[PDB]
Amino acid sequence: SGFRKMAFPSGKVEGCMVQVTCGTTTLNGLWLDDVVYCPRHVICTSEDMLNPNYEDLLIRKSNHNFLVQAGNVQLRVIGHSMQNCVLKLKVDTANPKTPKYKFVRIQPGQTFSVLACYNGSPSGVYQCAMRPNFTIKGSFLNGSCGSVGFNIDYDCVSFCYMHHMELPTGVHAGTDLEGNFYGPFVDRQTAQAAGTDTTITVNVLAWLYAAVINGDRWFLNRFTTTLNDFNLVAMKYNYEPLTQDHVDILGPLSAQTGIAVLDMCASLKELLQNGMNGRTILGSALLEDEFTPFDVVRQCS
Amino acid sequence: SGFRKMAFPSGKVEGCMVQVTCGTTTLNGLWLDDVVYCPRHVICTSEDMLNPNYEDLLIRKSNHNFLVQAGNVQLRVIGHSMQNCVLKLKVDTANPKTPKYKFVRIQPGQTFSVLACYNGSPSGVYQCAMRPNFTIKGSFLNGSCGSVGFNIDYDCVSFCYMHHMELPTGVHAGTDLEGNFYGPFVDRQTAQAAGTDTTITVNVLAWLYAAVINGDRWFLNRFTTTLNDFNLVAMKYNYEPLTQDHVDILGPLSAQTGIAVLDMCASLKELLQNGMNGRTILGSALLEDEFTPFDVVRQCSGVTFQ
Ligand SMILES: Oc1cncc(Cl)c1
Ligand SMILES: Oc1cncc(Cl)c1
Ligand code: NA
Repeated sequence: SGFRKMAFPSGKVEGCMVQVTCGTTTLNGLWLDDVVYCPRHVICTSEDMLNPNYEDLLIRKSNHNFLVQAGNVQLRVIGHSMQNCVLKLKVDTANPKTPKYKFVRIQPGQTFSVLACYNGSPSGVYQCAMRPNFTIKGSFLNGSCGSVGFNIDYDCVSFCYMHHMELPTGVHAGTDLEGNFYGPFVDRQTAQAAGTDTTITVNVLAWLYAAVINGDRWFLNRFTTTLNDFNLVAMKYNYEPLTQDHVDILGPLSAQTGIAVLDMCASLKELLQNGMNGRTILGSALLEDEFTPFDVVRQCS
Repeated sequence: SGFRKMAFPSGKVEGCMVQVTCGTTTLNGLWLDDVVYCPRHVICTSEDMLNPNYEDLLIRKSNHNFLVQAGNVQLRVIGHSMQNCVLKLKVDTANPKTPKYKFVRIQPGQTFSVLACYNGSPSGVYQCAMRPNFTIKGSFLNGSCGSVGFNIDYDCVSFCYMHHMELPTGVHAGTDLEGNFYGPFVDRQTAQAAGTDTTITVNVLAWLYAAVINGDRWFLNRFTTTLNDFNLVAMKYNYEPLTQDHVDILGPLSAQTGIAVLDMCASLKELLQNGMNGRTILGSALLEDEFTPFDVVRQCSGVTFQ
């Protein structure tokens, strides 16, 4: 029993965290095989963050301008190239702790674990979701750029995020491990602001199914709803539209509890209208949207 | 910026988790040097669990009755002994991934990370607090017994918890690594219940300081109070008493934000009396009490442990 925002064990990722230094800038890199991946703004000075010309800054660098430190061993760089917004530093030594891994670009509403790091040394691990506005609500201080997000499935680590910057509202933006930003953001110190955030509707429904599974039914009701009527109500609370894809993804949790998806949608509608009335659901006094249908099946019965 | 329930990196502990089987019962063990630590109830059947005599049950078991699996390698048991409620299995091979470590016993209100495991295979990590009633609100399914709680300081893993059992309210109970239970619990299938819990006052205040550090300032007011006056409020709302020791501990946050502790207790006092009035604090409608003062400082400073 119980229900916790659970992260994946971080050990396979700890083994790949290194420190990358260019000039006065130091941040984190991801050492897989003989390549070290880090944000390309490691090569920007103070003067460059407004309108950096990355091709022009990088052509002026040679391999020995990059200091890569793994533990207290120094790694020697033997090549460097840029892919979108990530720098790829070829090093002379393959990481002996390299896990089985792949790179995956995730969709809004997907969750992952974050290993927050500073100076190539891991600080802590926590669970996050990619918000509908393509930001994440993380916990990052100066020096954490290059921290990475991941899932683990059967000892294979799927890397899906690397941290690049904090937006003015205190939320965080980054790229996949191919250097493509999530959302409309750029590695530039320009005025950019996240779109209005919305609640991940399909995750809330899954978290409600999770509450039924741990034995709580107080919020159910005898009503049902059409898909479109539910979406007309839910968008008035800044909830994401719920699609037929979302309905199918919830099929298994529906069957395990015996509550049709559109019936649980009716329950959510009433919860949005009533509030919780001093009760809690899985220990929370708000509707929780950072567990996915997959996460719920993982942690529950 | 940002504030998240944050666990320590679990790598040093992942390398110590092994599966331990004795009969049908199979659970998780902690492998350090040449000893495997696990709950002593691994030797009991469901019949035995109702009124076990552990030394009698243990005098009958022999080394070969303990199947220890470190991943895919079998470890061979060459000895067995019992310290309080944990069983110590001497094994033939020292663990090459043994980190620097200590066994420590924590206090109610202190936090720790839990590496949840199943068949000696780690599956998740999360952050927990020892509640004043000596339970933890974890997330465990069957097969989790033997999972361990820890803190990391510098290079050293401080082991503080190992999971033994779930209570009927859905919360969890365990021992330290020397086998002493947290709270008035016994390792037998009997009628056991968590006592009434209370809220960890010093932790709520720490979390209010984290909110101020992160720009949530709406609950601050012009008022102040005294330790005596506040503690009367705390007892009324089922909060732990606030001691002068607690105030001293909150010092580095009171200075760093400019809000004195009794100044912040004035805010907490109003929050307990008047409610939240529709607003949130750090994205929560509840007053969070599972961040210690050290947790707040360390997350809002940047301390790393390689
Ligand atoms: O470089 C930074 C990355 N993340 C957060 C901050 Cl406040 C700074
Ligand atoms: O054997 C168990 C231990 N802890 C929790 C559960 Cl639900 C079962
Ligand atoms: Na005040």
